[PDB]
Amino acid sequence: GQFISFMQEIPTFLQEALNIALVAVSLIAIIKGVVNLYKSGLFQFFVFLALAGRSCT
Amino acid sequence: GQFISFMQEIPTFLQEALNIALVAVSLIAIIKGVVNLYKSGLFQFFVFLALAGRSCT
Amino acid sequence: GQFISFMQEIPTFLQEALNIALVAVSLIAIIKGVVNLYKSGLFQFFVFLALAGRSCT
Amino acid sequence: AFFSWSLGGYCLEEWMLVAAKMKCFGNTAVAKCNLNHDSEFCDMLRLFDYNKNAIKTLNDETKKQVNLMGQTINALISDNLLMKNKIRELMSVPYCNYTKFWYVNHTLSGQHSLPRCWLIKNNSYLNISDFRNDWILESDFLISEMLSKEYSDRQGKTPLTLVDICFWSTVFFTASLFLHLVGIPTHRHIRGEACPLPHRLNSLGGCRCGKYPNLKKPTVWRRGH
Amino acid sequence: AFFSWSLGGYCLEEWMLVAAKMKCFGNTAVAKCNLNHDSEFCDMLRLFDYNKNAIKTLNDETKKQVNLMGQTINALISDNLLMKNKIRELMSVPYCNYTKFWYVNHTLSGQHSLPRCWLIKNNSYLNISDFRNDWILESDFLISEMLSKEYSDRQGKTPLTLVDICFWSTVFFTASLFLHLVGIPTHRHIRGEACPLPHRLNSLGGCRCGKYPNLKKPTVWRRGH
Amino acid sequence: AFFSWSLGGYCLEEWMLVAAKMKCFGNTAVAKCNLNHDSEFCDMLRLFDYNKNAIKTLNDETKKQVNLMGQTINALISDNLLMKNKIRELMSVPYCNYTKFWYVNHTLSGQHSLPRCWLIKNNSYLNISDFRNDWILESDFLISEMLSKEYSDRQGKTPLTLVDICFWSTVFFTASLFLHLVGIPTHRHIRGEACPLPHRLNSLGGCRCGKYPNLKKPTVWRRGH
Amino acid sequence: AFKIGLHTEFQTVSFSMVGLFSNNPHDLPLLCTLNKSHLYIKGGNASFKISFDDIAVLLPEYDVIIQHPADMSWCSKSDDQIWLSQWFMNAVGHDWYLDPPFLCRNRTKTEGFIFQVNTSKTGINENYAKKFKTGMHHLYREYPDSCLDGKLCLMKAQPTSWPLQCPLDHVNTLHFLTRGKNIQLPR
Amino acid sequence: AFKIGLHTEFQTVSFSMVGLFSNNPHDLPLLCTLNKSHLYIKGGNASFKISFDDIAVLLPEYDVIIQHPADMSWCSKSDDQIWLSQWFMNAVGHDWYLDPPFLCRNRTKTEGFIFQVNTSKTGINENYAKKFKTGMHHLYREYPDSCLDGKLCLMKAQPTSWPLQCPLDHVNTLHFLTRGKNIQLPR
Amino acid sequence: AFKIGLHTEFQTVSFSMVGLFSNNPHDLPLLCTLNKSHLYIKGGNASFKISFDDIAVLLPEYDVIIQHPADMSWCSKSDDQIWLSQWFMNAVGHDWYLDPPFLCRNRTKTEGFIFQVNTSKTGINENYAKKFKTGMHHLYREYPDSCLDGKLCLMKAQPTSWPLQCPLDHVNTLHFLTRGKNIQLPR
Ligand SMILES: *[C@@H]1O[C@H](CO)[C@@H](O[C@@H]2O[C@H](CO)[C@@H](O[C@@H]3O[C@H](CO)[C@@H](O)[C@H](O)[C@@H]3O)[C@H](O)[C@H]2NC(C)=O)[C@H](O)[C@H]1NC(C)=O
Ligand SMILES: *[C@@H]1O[C@H](CO)[C@@H](O[C@@H]2O[C@H](CO)[C@@H](O[C@@H]3O[C@H](CO)[C@@H](O)[C@H](O)[C@@H]3O)[C@H](O)[C@H]2NC(C)=O)[C@H](O)[C@H]1NC(C)=O
Ligand SMILES: *[C@@H]1O[C@H](CO)[C@@H](O[C@@H]2O[C@H](CO)[C@@H](O[C@@H]3O[C@H](CO)[C@@H](O)[C@H](O)[C@@H]3O)[C@H](O)[C@H]2NC(C)=O)[C@H](O)[C@H]1NC(C)=O
Ligand SMILES: *[C@@H]1O[C@H](CO)[C@@H](O[C@@H]2O[C@H](CO)[C@@H](O[C@@H]3O[C@H](CO)[C@@H](O)[C@H](O)[C@@H]3O)[C@H](O)[C@H]2NC(C)=O)[C@H](O)[C@H]1NC(C)=O
Ligand SMILES: *[C@@H]1O[C@H](CO)[C@@H](O[C@@H]2O[C@H](CO)[C@@H](O[C@@H]3O[C@H](CO)[C@@H](O)[C@H](O)[C@@H]3O)[C@H](O)[C@H]2NC(C)=O)[C@H](O)[C@H]1NC(C)=O
Ligand SMILES: *[C@@H]1O[C@H](CO)[C@@H](O[C@@H]2O[C@H](CO)[C@@H](O[C@@H]3O[C@H](CO)[C@@H](O)[C@H](O)[C@@H]3O)[C@H](O)[C@H]2NC(C)=O)[C@H](O)[C@H]1NC(C)=O
Ligand SMILES: *C(=O)CCCCCCCCCCCCC
Ligand SMILES: *C(=O)CCCCCCCCCCCCC
Ligand SMILES: *C(=O)CCCCCCCCCCCCC
Ligand SMILES: *[C@@H]1O[C@H](CO)[C@@H](O)[C@H](O)[C@H]1NC(C)=O
Ligand SMILES: *[C@@H]1O[C@H](CO)[C@@H](O)[C@H](O)[C@H]1NC(C)=O
Ligand SMILES: *[C@@H]1O[C@H](CO)[C@@H](O)[C@H](O)[C@H]1NC(C)=O
Ligand SMILES: *[C@@H]1O[C@H](CO)[C@@H](O)[C@H](O)[C@H]1NC(C)=O
Ligand SMILES: *[C@@H]1O[C@H](CO)[C@@H](O)[C@H](O)[C@H]1NC(C)=O
Ligand SMILES: *[C@@H]1O[C@H](CO)[C@@H](O)[C@H](O)[C@H]1NC(C)=O
Ligand SMILES: *[C@@H]1O[C@H](CO)[C@@H](O)[C@H](O)[C@H]1NC(C)=O
Ligand SMILES: *[C@@H]1O[C@H](CO)[C@@H](O)[C@H](O)[C@H]1NC(C)=O
Ligand SMILES: *[C@@H]1O[C@H](CO)[C@@H](O)[C@H](O)[C@H]1NC(C)=O
Ligand SMILES: *[C@@H]1O[C@H](CO)[C@@H](O)[C@H](O)[C@H]1NC(C)=O
Ligand SMILES: *[C@@H]1O[C@H](CO)[C@@H](O)[C@H](O)[C@H]1NC(C)=O
Ligand SMILES: *[C@@H]1O[C@H](CO)[C@@H](O)[C@H](O)[C@H]1NC(C)=O
Ligand SMILES: *[C@@H]1O[C@H](CO)[C@@H](O)[C@H](O)[C@H]1NC(C)=O
Ligand SMILES: *[C@@H]1O[C@H](CO)[C@@H](O)[C@H](O)[C@H]1NC(C)=O
Ligand SMILES: *[C@@H]1O[C@H](CO)[C@@H](O)[C@H](O)[C@H]1NC(C)=O
Repeated sequence: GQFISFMQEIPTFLQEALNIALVAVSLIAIIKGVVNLYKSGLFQFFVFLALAGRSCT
Repeated sequence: GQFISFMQEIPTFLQEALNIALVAVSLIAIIKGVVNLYKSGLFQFFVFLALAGRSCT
Repeated sequence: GQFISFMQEIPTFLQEALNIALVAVSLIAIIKGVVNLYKSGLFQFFVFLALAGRSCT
Repeated sequence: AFFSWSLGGYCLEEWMLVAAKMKCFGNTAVAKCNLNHDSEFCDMLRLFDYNKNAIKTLNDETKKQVNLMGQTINALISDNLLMKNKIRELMSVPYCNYTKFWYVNHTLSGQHSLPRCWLIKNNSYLNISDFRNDWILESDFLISEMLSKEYSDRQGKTPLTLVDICFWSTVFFTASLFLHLVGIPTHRHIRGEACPLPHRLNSLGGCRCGKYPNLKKPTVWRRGH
Repeated sequence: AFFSWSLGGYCLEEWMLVAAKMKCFGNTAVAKCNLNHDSEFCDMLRLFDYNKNAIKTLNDETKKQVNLMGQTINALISDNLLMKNKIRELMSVPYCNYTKFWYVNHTLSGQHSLPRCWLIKNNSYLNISDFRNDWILESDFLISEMLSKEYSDRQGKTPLTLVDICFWSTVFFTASLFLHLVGIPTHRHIRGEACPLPHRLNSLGGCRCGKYPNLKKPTVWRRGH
Repeated sequence: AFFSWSLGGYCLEEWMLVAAKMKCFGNTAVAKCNLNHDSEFCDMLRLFDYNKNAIKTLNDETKKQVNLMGQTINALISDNLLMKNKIRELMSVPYCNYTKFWYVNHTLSGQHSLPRCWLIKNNSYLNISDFRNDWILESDFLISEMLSKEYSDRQGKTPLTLVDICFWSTVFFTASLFLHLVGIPTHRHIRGEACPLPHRLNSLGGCRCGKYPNLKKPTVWRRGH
Repeated sequence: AFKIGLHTEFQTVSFSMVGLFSNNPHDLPLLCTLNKSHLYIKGGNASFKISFDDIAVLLPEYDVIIQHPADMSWCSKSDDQIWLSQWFMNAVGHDWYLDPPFLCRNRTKTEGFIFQVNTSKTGINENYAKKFKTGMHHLYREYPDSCLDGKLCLMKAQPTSWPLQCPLDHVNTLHFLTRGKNIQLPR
Repeated sequence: AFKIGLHTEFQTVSFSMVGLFSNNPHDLPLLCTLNKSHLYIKGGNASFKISFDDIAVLLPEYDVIIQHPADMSWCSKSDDQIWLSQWFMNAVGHDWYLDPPFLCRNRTKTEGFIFQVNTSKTGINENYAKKFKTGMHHLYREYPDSCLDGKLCLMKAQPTSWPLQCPLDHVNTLHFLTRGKNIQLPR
Repeated sequence: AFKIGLHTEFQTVSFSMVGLFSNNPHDLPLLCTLNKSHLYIKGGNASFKISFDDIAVLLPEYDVIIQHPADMSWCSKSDDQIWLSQWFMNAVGHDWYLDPPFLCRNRTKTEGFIFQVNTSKTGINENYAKKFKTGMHHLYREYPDSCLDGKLCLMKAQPTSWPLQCPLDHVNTLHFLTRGKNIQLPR
């Protein structure tokens, strides 16, 4: 439950430049990772498997 | 010789989820790195240099 | 000013293999990053914007 | 036995506290004076522990009619601290008389500081305007102590060798990533011609199978076809 | 009050030092004996603090004509340490008499070690050739202490959870990087034919729109067109 | 001199141990009571050190016929601890009499805990069924102490600034890796036409060299040719 | 008890002296101050009241001049009272064979128990006045001194009942037990 | 010595008392218990045996009633024995000029050395019996008490040879040296 | 003060004793050694010089044989000198009613103040010579002993003015204040 404690204590920990830097880096990395996964096409393969045999569009 | 001590004490350290997670990540990274090196072709260049002048197959 | 202190105390800290390994890794990473940025072409886009409307060469 | 605890912990009941209730202190907080000889709170705590164990022994009915000596009391209370307090009193500077203690509390996780002695002067209690400079320092030290305690708690479980191996594996993975990203030329192509593979040309522009004559034709390293 | 400092710090003036000047010690260095009962330097420091506070009380003119007792002095000096030193003297081994102290200094940041006692023997001072084995150890310990102090100073500010989240985000980013780098086949191509998209072929080689008949033609997974 | 060691170490010979042999303790283990005044083992160790140095001084033949006082012995043994033990005995609770000590041993690296006192009761020795709850705690603390000691040993050598620089260099390298992986469009292509390079078109669809007229033709950003 | 900073609170703890002083199985000495002249000491079954004023009640030409602790046995009928008297005098720091004596009444009278000490602040006795002074300064944790540089300052001690209002001080008990040795407290 | 957990072993260490007690260049006091009545003390060259029983061997109307330590000089012919006797009596915690005396034999007899203490458990002496009791309770680390509430409990001390079987206790030596002061041990 | 290693320097600190010894508001005892025979003690307003040699100046058949501290009052005219004498004798560790006495001059003479102790190194007194010896060994931090196994070693103490050259030792002051108790230092 350390995540819950951190979400409770965000205002106190936000006062440090290192803290905001690290959290910004993590958020940017997570969203870029989502972008790269999308640009991969593994999800496209899963959709293709889930679509095979339903419609030819 | 810390590596030897770790290889001796694997059974005690295996009882932690963080430990198994880290070792699994390291092993996966090492084998994927081998795969990527193979897919590079630097080894192919070394083989080409070691083959130049022997046979034209 | 920890950077200045480190640049002052380089000769004492150079005596450790881990230290030279880490600094070599960092320098190699920085120069390779410069190389990769060059090979990207974002700087090429900036040059293109700074050149648009001056000459058609 | 007595107060030599080697580590939800120590609690005190009604006949000890003036509020006539029961309060419990965390084991981490209590352990901070298992070796300290300069804390008024823990001397009084040892006195109360001796009282409780005397009660227990009377209940056990040992019946050893042993008269108490002053030496036992002198071996529980830091006489140096008492002399220091009396010296302070004679010099007209603030001191305390083992009655009231205060601490900074951390409500989120129940962590608290070790109580200090609320100093007196001229038969009065030092108040907020003079005691201000201590609560802020105590609270900052409390937060720092909590963070360091959690860091050490996770520290004492994971081998450093595993961390180092993981880091080096990561750097190797990244180097291989870039190395695959750029790619390396594999063979030679004659300038203006197509791919001569599988016939691998030499530095002279020809092949040893006879298909490509040694005409000193220009050759350029290429990766793809 | 007296020497129980809970943390540019303590300074001593002319009438304390033989050099007739003023020297200041860092708070980190001074705090190292707020609980130590085995350091000759800090016993003498407590004596000098008592002298200074007596001066201050006389200036305040409390006029309490209280005769001094030997008990107050015995409650400031570690009598155990004095007895140990006298035992050493009777046994003809080196000892010190609270006059001269030495320390290793760090000029770059002003950090210094806690002074030790320059031991004597036969009414002389132990010299460099016998005292060598201590300065090197003291200096190494000083550098190690400085590095550890800085590490703990940054340690007590940043939550470990944030570090762990950053590390896991980085490893996820790298895995996604490679995963995009290689790329995965998306659809099927009949061997020898062009791209049948958007008509998505089945495993049988045909399409359910009727454009591609079910002729059991060979199919290979491909990513690009 | 005497027992104030500032850090394969201290060893004891036949006439000290009941087993009539010689045992050596690690310096890290021994150093744990250079300031502790609450350990029966180290008081007896100081007594034995005084005996050994008396032997050495007699061998030196100082011939100082100085009669021993009880004060010297009282300045070596923690009289507070002795009074506590006697209080325990009078109260019919377990205690120890400085004869038998036990410790948890780590065979792989030779690391051991500091010996404790095997408590007695009713002229007998407390046995395994009552002493169980301590060995497990001692062993866990031993392993944690070893891990923390190694972590601090590597901690006190490497500057944190270097670690931070390495981490930031790694994150920059990864960002550049992705940034090269995707790639950015470089110039403009007229919809349906070929690559107009090196003639760099404007936003209007033409070129300022006159080759491409300003016909407001559609333009799309492209990277490759 | 006011909230301090954020997520951190301020709370104090105070201990009760009645339980400690009424729960310890062995008896303990009690020292008390009432108003500014009524000083009280209690040990075992002897409860003495001490006052300082300018009245002479014993004279060397009429009663016992106590010079040695052996001679103390002629002042009381109870061993507990004699033990408490010697206890207090040695706690104060009186040297029997080096300082001027004090006066006591002999047991063969139906009057009671009274003992008087001269602590005047003039003449030779001035010096003694210092010593004794400091003594009391190290026991009661305070000293409501009730005699100035006037001609006489005579201290009288007399046994009375224990008032049921005295503050239950304990620093005085600690100092009492700390100073003197070879003392066993009964039940 | 059983293996505990994994890779960790259990081992104990025990020290030998004979080397310490026979190696220290200065002499040290010895206190011993034998069976349940033979208590032994030894210091310098004086070896005393102490027993508790119901036999009267000295009477106040026949021998010396020791009241002051100066009067102690008439009981022995050796300074070491006198020093040890005073040492033990002050370690036990006897107040010479405040408690009932004890009896000793005068040197001008060819009998020997004997001294007797009354520690009966009745009458007035009951109280004294407490004090002395606690004394011995703080030295021998144990107390095989050998006299109940019976009419008399007389303690006798007499010098005998040192038996070569006594356990070499040392907690008693520590307490002996701790309690009394201004004591120099010879060689 | 030589540079050690790199970036680290060697520096020492030494404290001045004159300020401490001349600044403390209360008076403190002083002990000094001059040449190898002139031992000096000073307390309050009494400044005594101690020497050891082979001259007899007092005889038991001519002056006072001090046996008890009460009898000490016949040797001086000043309370400070008597207090310092008793202070020193109890610091050395002399048992008044157990060891051979020492000799002093009675006040009713216009000569002065002198007191003599026998610490010869032969006969019975040999043993006493040990005790006293150790005493001085624990106060002066040194001992320039000035009497060998010769027939007599008599110590004489006489009050003189304080020389203005004595080293301002303080370990001796610490040991002096540590050993004895119930001592109040005046201003
Ligand atoms: C020294 O410790 C004593 C206890 O030994 C403390 O005494 C306490 O003094 C305070 C002063 O305000 C008392 O508070 C008030 O007292 C009365 C009676 O209860 C009443 O006005 C209020 O209800 C309130 O409680 C407190 O009761 C009293 N406690 C005891 C047990 O005597 C004292 O605080 C310490 N010394 C000084 C100078 O503060
Ligand atoms: C014990 O502490 C005393 C102080 O109580 C120290 O005394 C010091 O001894 C040194 C010895 O060299 C003296 O240094 C020299 O002394 C004279 C007079 O000043 C002169 O030749 C030089 O100018 C130089 O200072 C020093 O002055 C002296 N200080 C005092 C205050 O007496 C002593 O060092 C310690 N004991 C031993 C055995 O070293
Ligand atoms: C207090 O410390 C003493 C030493 O001063 C310890 O005495 C030891 O007691 C044990 C009890 O079992 C003895 O073990 C056995 O004793 C005899 C004689 O050796 C024999 O049956 C066995 O060979 C075995 O050793 C041990 O010898 C004895 N040691 C000494 C030096 O007396 C004692 O353990 C401690 N007190 C208690 C109550 O345990
Ligand atoms: C308790 O101690 C006080 C201390 O002052 C005694 O009072 C003092 O008694 C002496 C007796 O000799 C008085 O001395 C005489 O005073 C006058 C001159 O002042 C004159 O009559 C004589 O020449 C002689 O010096 C002294 O004055 C007096 N102090 C005061 C301030 O009056 C008191 O007697 C003692 N009480 C008992 C019962 O011992
Ligand atoms: C050693 O101490 C004991 C303590 O009991 C002495 O025994 C007690 O001696 C007294 C002498 O007065 C006895 O008192 C008398 O007892 C009866 C009535 O009980 C009667 O004869 C008298 O009225 C008087 O009260 C007392 O009873 C006796 N205790 C016992 C339990 O019999 C003993 O004499 C002391 N020994 C020496 C040598 O001093
Ligand atoms: C100070 O103490 C010394 C300690 O030696 C005293 O000197 C000793 O005095 C005694 C007196 O009885 C001498 O004993 C006699 O000696 C000879 C044989 O040696 C003979 O005359 C007698 O048979 C008797 O034993 C003893 O010899 C002498 N010591 C020396 C070394 O000569 C000294 O008298 C004491 N001074 C004072 C003032 O008490
Ligand atoms: C109490 O035990 C709560 C523990 C919280 C663990 C934090 C998990 C963080 C997961 C981040 C994954 C990165 C994004 C895919
Ligand atoms: C004792 O000194 C042994 C030290 C062991 C060092 C560990 C080396 C780990 C190497 C991992 C490299 C990553 C894979 C290429
Ligand atoms: C004193 O405060 C100096 C602090 C120095 C900070 C170090 C900054 C290092 C920057 C490295 C960036 C990586 C290369 C783009
Ligand atoms: C701190 O405050 C909390 C608030 O809920 C309380 O429950 C807790 O007991 C306090 N901690 C103490 C008194 O140690
Ligand atoms: C103490 O308080 C009282 C009132 O209770 C006041 O008269 C006096 O001046 C104060 N003294 C000091 C020293 O503060
Ligand atoms: C302390 O000072 C504050 C200032 O706000 C005041 O409110 C408070 O009453 C004072 N305390 C006492 C006990 O006078
Ligand atoms: C260490 O040396 C420096 C050199 O500049 C000096 O300024 C500093 O005061 C010294 N530190 C001390 C004495 O603590
Ligand atoms: C001490 O030094 C002196 C000279 O000052 C010398 O004669 C003597 O031998 C030395 N003694 C020792 C024990 O070193
Ligand atoms: C200590 O030894 C060194 C060796 O170089 C010497 O120079 C120095 O003078 C010696 N010190 C003394 C005080 O003799
Ligand atoms: C721990 O056990 C090992 C086993 O080989 C032994 O060699 C070592 O001495 C022991 N450690 C001690 C006694 O400190
Ligand atoms: C002690 O052990 C004995 C047997 O040696 C037994 O009779 C007795 O009851 C025991 N006493 C206690 C208090 O355990
Ligand atoms: C302690 O208890 C265990 C239980 O297994 C038993 O084997 C052992 O003998 C007991 N020890 C003694 C000394 O009785
Ligand atoms: C002492 O004060 C109490 C409490 O107010 C009172 O009852 C008593 O009469 C006072 N004593 C005197 C002598 O005034
Ligand atoms: C009065 O006291 C003296 C001194 O102790 C004493 O000797 C005397 O007997 C007492 N008076 C009577 C009448 O007993
Ligand atoms: C005391 O016990 C020992 C050892 O068994 C024995 O020799 C001796 O006779 C016993 N003493 C008595 C009086 O029974
Ligand atoms: C018997 O002892 C007394 C008391 O000390 C003593 O005076 C007397 O001289 C001794 N008897 C003989 C015959 O000497
Ligand atoms: C003691 O030494 C001092 C200093 O040199 C000198 O003045 C004095 O005369 C010496 N005393 C004797 C008796 O020689
Ligand atoms: C000499 O001293 C004695 C012993 O104290 C004393 O009684 C006597 O009075 C003194 N001499 C004179 C003449 O006073």
